[PDB]
Amino acid sequence: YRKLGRTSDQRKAMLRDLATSLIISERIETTEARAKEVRSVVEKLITLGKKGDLASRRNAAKTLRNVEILNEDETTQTALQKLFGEIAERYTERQGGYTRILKQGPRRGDGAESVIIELV
Amino acid sequence: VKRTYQPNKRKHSKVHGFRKRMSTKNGRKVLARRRRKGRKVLS
Amino acid sequence: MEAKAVARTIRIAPRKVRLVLDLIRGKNAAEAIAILKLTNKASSPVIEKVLMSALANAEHNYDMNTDELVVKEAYANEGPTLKRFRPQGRASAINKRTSHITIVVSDGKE
Amino acid sequence: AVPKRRTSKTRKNKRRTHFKISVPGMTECPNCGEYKLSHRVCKNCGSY
RNA sequence: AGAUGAUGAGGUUAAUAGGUUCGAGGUGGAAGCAUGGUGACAUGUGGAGCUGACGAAUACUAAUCGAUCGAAGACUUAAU
RNA sequence: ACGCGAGCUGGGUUCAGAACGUCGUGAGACAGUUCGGUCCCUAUCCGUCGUGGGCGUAGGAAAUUUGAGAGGAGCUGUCC
RNA sequence: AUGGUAGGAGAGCGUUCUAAGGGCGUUGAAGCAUGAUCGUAAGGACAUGUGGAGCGCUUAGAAGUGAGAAUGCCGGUGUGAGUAGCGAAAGACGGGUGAGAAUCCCGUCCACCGAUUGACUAAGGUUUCCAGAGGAAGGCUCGUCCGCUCUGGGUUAGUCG
RNA sequence: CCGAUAGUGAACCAGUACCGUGAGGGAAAGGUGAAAAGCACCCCGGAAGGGGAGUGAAAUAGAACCUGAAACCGUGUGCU
RNA sequence: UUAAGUUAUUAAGGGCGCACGGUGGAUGCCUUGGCACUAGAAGCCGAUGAAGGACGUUACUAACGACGAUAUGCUUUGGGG
Repeated sequence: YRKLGRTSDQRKAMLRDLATSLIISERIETTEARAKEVRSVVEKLITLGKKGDLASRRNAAKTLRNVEILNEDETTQTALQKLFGEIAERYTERQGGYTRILKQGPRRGDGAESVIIELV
Repeated sequence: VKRTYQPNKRKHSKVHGFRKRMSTKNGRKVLARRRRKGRKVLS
Repeated sequence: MEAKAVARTIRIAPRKVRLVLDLIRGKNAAEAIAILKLTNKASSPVIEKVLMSALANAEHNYDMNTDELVVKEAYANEGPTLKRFRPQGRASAINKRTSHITIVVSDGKE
Repeated sequence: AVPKRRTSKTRKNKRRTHFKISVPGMTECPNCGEYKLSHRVCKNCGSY
């Protein structure tokens, strides 16, 4: 597997916060590998919330941070509620994938082979 | 570490200073020289 | 036929930039711009800026066709190096270089 | 562990022959777009 | 396979990787129920439940557009 | 270069402290011992181990190969 | 007759200045560069471009008079080498600004210190302070930011000291 | 007698910047044009910088501004 | 057509000549400044407050210089134009 030249605890925390924010936006801009490896993660989170069982609910609350989207009309819910109430249905038929990715150009500060990631 | 020059204003003005160097003939000798060089500054 | 443009005393080393310039020697203004917009250095966009003004000259002033325009020649040469310092607990210093960029573009004719 | 003699310029340039930079691809967009690199988002005059 | 680059396997007519599904293997009996138990705890539901690199399968996701290079069989002589 | 410290240690030297014995008017010496006491370097050339790039083999490419030579290998012991 | 070191004797080549004489020179001096010219040598002329003002020739006089080296001095330049290095602390996303963003702002989450990297008072430092404007220069990368620059403001005591 | 590595340390910002606890030590740095007439206006540029235009006898005389060597760095090139 | 033989064709890069540029600041020319001298003055000030200075004063104005609440100067005459 890949390490990111970063420590394990920082790494895990980064990935989970990543997928959180991702769920908020439905797409984001970042680098390549960080996307490559939040890929499988959030695919598995979808594979969970496709079921809605309380066990999976519990298993997901491990990874999802404790966050509040203010949805439209002054309506609020969490990433969890969103996942188990809005998104499972969407790919309820599908058997893999669930995301896609978009190569882009380098950044200025670096040779950052950056990428957008989104849902499919 | 400690290096030198832990300053004190008053001490500077004491071992140096106008009223200091003007007490002694061997003090007053130099002001002439600083004035002789036209060194801008005294004490 | 030809037009000039020149960047005076640019805060880059000639060796930093001579390579990004050693490609478009002999090419067209069109492909060259693309190359400049693809290479991920910091010399590139500057050179692009220069090129755009060069052809602004060649058009507004001499009014030649912006498609049969090849790169006639392009280089850069040294400039007025300046100097700065380095703490190290005791004296030390280094130089910041510069560059004189020159690009001439022709309609490949007389 | 330092220089004994000087670097002659010939020898320098000889060494830095392979010190270069190659190029990008830069195809057209027959799929959708203007002249732009193959199989790619609009990077410059492109759609696909 | 590998510092890099070289090597190799693949590039939609596609199983290359991922995901999904299954499996293997490993761990050791999930939760929730129910019962027992004053309690800690225990039993059953249940070799359960989980499972990164491994294996199969599935084109669900992406390797699609496309570009560049690339020869024109020399002479001499003896055979032919 | 009593093979090798720009590959390792420094146990001993030899450094400045100190003790003992002897000699020395003494300052000090001996060696007679004793305890303790700071080992720098981003590898330019050749060289070496590996790795690529370039070009050439009178047509161009793919694959398989002969091998001029080069390197490597030869230690013992035991029961019947 | 003519190898030749210390060394001895001699002959000279040029540079700066002065006197005299005689001259050249915006029709382009001096310097500068080129050049296939002359001289046994020190060296000298000529033409050719730049150059845009003073300079040679002859004679004699006088000298801070001739440089490759002194681990020489002063300045510029390289080489090494695109090498070595880029000094302590967990960040991620979005949104924004904007010519221009990893490095600025805003938000959320996370993380760290935790008898403290916290708060006070001093010493010491002296306007680094705040409000705007600025990329030119500085910032060890960047930079729309700044303890950088500019402009304009800013420190109030009978009890504090 | 020297003409900005000279001449005094000092031809300008000089006993100054700067250094030094302190006495004390102590630099660097001259030249647009006759006249500023110091590039009106256009184009590119975020700007800087430019190219034109324009002034000037001249702007490869454009304020860091007289000539502008050499080291050094570059682009082309004929022969290899 | 096959042999046997000779021979090219490449410059990634480099070198040698030529030209064109850049940097940099020698050289040339010049002086604003100085050095050593000549002759003649003079040699030396202050408790009535010295030298030397600090704070200030000016349109802007930065320093330098001038002068000091009469503060980038006042009265005065003689010249002055």
